Amino acid sequence: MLSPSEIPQRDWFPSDFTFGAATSAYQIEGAWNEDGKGESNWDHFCHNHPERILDGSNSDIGANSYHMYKTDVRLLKEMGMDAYRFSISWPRILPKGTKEGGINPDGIKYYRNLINLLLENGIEPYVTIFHWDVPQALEEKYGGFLDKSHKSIVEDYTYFAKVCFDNFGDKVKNWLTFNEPQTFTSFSYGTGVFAPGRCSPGLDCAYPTGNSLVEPYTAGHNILLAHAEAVDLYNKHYKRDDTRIGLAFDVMGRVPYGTSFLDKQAEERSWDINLGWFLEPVVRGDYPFSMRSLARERLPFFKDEQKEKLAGSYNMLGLNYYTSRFSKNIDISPNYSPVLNTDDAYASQEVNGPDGKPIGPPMGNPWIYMYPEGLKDLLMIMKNKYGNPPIYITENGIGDVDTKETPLPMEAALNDYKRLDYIQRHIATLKESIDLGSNVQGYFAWSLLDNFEWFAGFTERYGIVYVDRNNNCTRYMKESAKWLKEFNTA
Amino acid sequence: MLSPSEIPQRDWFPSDFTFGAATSAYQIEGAWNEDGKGESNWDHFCHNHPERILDGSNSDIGANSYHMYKTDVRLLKEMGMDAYRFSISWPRILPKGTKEGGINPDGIKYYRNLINLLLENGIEPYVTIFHWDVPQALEEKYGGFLDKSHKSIVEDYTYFAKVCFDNFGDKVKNWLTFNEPQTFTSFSYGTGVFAPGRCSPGLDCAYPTGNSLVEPYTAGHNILLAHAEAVDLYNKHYKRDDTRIGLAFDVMGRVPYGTSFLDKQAEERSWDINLGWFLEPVVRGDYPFSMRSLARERLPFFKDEQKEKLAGSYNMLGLNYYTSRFSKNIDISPNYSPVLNTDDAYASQEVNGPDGKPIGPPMGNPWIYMYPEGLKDLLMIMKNKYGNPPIYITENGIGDVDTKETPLPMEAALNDYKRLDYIQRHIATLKESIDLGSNVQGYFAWSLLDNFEWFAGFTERYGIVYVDRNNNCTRYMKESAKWLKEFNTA
Ligand SMILES: O=[N+]([O-])c1ccc(S[C@@H]2O[C@H](CO)[C@@H](O)[C@H](O)[C@H]2O)cc1
Ligand SMILES: O=[N+]([O-])c1ccc(S[C@@H]2O[C@H](CO)[C@@H](O)[C@H](O)[C@H]2O)cc1
Repeated sequence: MLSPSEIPQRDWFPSDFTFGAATSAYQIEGAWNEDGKGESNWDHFCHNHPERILDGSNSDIGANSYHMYKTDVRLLKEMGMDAYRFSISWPRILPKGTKEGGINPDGIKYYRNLINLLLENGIEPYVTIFHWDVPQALEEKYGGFLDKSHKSIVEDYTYFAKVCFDNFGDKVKNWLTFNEPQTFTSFSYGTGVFAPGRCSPGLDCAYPTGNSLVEPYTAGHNILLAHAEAVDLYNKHYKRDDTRIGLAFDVMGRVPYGTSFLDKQAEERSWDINLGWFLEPVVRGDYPFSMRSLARERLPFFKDEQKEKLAGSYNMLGLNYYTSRFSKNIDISPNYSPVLNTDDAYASQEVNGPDGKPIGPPMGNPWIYMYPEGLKDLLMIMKNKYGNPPIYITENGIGDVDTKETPLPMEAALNDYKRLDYIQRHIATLKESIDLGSNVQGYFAWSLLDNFEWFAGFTERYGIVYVDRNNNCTRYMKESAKWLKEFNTA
Repeated sequence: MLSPSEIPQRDWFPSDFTFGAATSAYQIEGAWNEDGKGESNWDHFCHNHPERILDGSNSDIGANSYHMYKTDVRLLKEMGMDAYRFSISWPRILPKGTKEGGINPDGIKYYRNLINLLLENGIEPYVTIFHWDVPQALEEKYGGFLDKSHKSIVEDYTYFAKVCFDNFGDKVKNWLTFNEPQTFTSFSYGTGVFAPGRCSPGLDCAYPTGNSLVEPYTAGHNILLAHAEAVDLYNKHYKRDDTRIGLAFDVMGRVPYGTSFLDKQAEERSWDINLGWFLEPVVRGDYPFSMRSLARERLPFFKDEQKEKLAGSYNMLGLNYYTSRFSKNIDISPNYSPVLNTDDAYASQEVNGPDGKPIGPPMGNPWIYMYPEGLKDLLMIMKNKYGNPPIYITENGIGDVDTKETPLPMEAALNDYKRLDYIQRHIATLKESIDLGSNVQGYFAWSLLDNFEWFAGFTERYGIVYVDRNNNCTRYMKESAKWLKEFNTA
């Protein structure tokens, strides 16, 4: 428990610093088939394979923010947030996913109203163009980001970005092309736990007929090409002195398992395959050496024209930080054979150190362990190794477990002191990091709202605002939310 | 030019610290076919391909130390040296290279007399068992260290090692199984510049029917297996509290070419492929990750019983230091394709930095540039990453160029102030390194005598003592030698 002289204060951090909360379309919008919205990959996945989501639920309603957005802004204003990060639904804007299919007027209106309302209350909008919701039409036509032609998906995504620039560019000054490329590719086509549900034969997912060692890279390579085409388009027709564009990386901190230098090497291969995978190409135009040396031919190459577009394609970078892991070395030998794309790093990511203890206290769900130190390590790598570009912690928080056999009574849910302590500790390390020369610019608490947690369904509540599903999704502030309120209000 | 107060004094190092000079059998011995000595790979190479040595010479006489050894010890005593490092001629001991062939009595006698004489003058002998001189009989029988079975050469070397332990074990308290494995394998089977003269088709060497991307590793792997087997035998039937055994690595310091982090990575792959190649295996029982990930299947795997034998097989380690290089990154791509085994490091070793200036001033020959800092960097890596074992700089010095076109007059030859300066500087860094916690134990000036410089023939003089080839190889102390004399006597 933090002492008083230790609780973050707003006068720490300059006036520029922005504080806000974040959400993602499919996770909170609901109205999956209303006002012309086209079906998405997740609509498709949840409806055809509820056994694949922990509690057999879907997000046909989610937090119902499509109809309750006005309330969301109200809560944001009341908390005194500076910004709000949300994503746009590709299929709600382009039902068929293509330029051919046409632009859905109702989709444009919804985001238009939200953006205007946000700005009216002094809340700066940070827009995530793509947050895993792929138009099923594009998925059936060519597998989406699996597009073997590496063209279709790029042209389509680009247009989708264009439409967004065309209708929201005048009000939006902060764009994020993609969210968590690594999580998306590794989970959708590696362990098949996400959206499509594909994985290598022998593995356990809905469609075990893919190749966990190849598809994640194929998809990731297309995303990168798409990113480039998009930023090139943004900089040539929409960029303004006061507007910025980038993308957000998912990343866990990596600490050497033991004292051996072999683990130090394992740690580096880990940062490389998790963060470097997508970060290095947007900064220098190619993948990390370790990956090219290990994944070999399974990692596509970029033409020279592509290398140019990629390198330096951002004005800011988003970082989604939740935990860390101990990286333990795995030697190269004729025995060991990678199974998942992530095993190409020749290192196991342990939760418990050699002393049998967890890297940090368990926050409740099956993977979040508190280790704010890891967020400092990350900010120092961005500063000393990667040009120290503007950083935004676009995601950070924990998920309070709430199941059938172990229901979370509302009163407990609102007294999320564990979440409060977590948020505060990380905010503090940013103040530390800034003084250490980090170029961090803002912090977004992940989940303004309790919502659909992908394959976890509604078994976890990540919001700072509670959402009562038993009474038409009416929201209530938790202590974390209340603390954030006085923090921005003091 | 080095000022006084900066010039190293003997009282700077502990009384424990040892100082000496070094040589190698083929390079000085001579009497290539006397008293039953068997033909070696170099006898064979020089006699059949005089065009492959700069001045078309051989070492049939060399410094004729086989007949003048008594004089060599005298010089050593006069200089007040603590030790003398020399190597034994495998074919002079085992004419046919095998146990079957028998032991040559005269060969035993020569080394026996030398060792006794050395000890009589208080000079401790550091014996290098193998210094590139492979019996031609084995070379012809199965290609020597190219032995595809990874059995014959290991078995024959071990016996050779045994014979040495049997006849000199009682007097010798310091053994070195191999000398510069890297230089030997890379030059003999990589560039084909050494002994056998083998290289890949497409390259230029005596026998371009080999494979520069494989044979060096094959030979290196056998050497390692051989080393392990020799030390195991030593430790079980010969080791004594006061006796030690190890090997000597050739190694150039590596400095990042530029500021990009990519060069830092290139630097590490360089230390790895140069030093790590043989060092890591004797310290932890296996080649470094980088190499296994880059040379792939071209680098043989060690059994488990072999990993155990290899790990820890040494009580001390020898280091041969001459210069350093800037390591410049090379990306993996469909264009670049390694040709030489050393290319597997994906890094060019530049002599001049980004500013067009050499890493250090030139010492005369085609490759020695003065960079004492590199030695410090090397001793720090040994101290911090590899267990900080007792280290001996078994080689260090420069080569005064003396050709037919630009001959070096004896007067200039003796006034080797450039060498003296160079020797003094490195001895100082040793003192700096000790103060930084290095476990260095002694220093050996490379070349007590001017001698045959392999493919360079007699175009370079490395000795601290001059050898007049026009007057029966009579020796004269150069200024460097004289300085070393007063250094040890104060
Ligand atoms: O180990 N894991 O199973 C896992 C690791 C990272 C993430 S990223 C993060 O996961 C949140 C919780 O599932 C979700 O709300 C956001 O959309 C995402 O950015 C998801 C799941
Ligand atoms: O790049 N090169 O040309 C080169 C580098 C290192 C060495 S090692 C050293 O080379 C000396 C002169 O070639 C010789 O006297 C000794 O036997 C060896 O230890 C030989 C040649």
